[PDB]
Amino acid sequence: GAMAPSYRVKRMDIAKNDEECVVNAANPRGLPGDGVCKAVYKKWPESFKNSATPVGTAKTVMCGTYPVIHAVGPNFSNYTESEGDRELAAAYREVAKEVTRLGVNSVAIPLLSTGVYSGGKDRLTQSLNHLFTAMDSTDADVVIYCRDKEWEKKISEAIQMRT
Ligand SMILES: [Cl-]
Ligand SMILES: [Cl-]
Ligand SMILES: [Cl-]
Repeated sequence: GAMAPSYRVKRMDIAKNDEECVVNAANPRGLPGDGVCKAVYKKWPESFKNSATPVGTAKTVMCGTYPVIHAVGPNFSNYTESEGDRELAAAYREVAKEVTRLGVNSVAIPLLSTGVYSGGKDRLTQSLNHLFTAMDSTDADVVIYCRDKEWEKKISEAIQMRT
């Protein structure tokens, strides 16, 4: 575990993370995809061998010894708000299990279902609160990666508000 487990947020490409493993905002079919998923495919393409996994689940594949945790959030274009909310919470619970199993001291994580899978809605708070629900009982240092300047400020505020 980390000596004083923390949450942090950085505004940069999660492919450049400084953590012991990465969570991919994966599609169910293990395809290169778009956004975070394409950056992850360019950086760790070896991790997409047999990475396909259903919605609401996480599947880890090693790139050398570097673990890539493929977490499949729901696409809110296809799911009802209710069912999508349940699957988005479940994906993060499976990320917490994998992070624990791997014995890492740190993890780089994007906000699942907030980009192309958002169904055109702002899901920062929804996705971040499910991240916290899952990760709060883990002792890894969590570093959240985002690309938007206003999202960085809002994520930072939410982290600092609970300290
Ligand atoms: Cl960058
Ligand atoms: Cl997304
Ligand atoms: Cl963002």
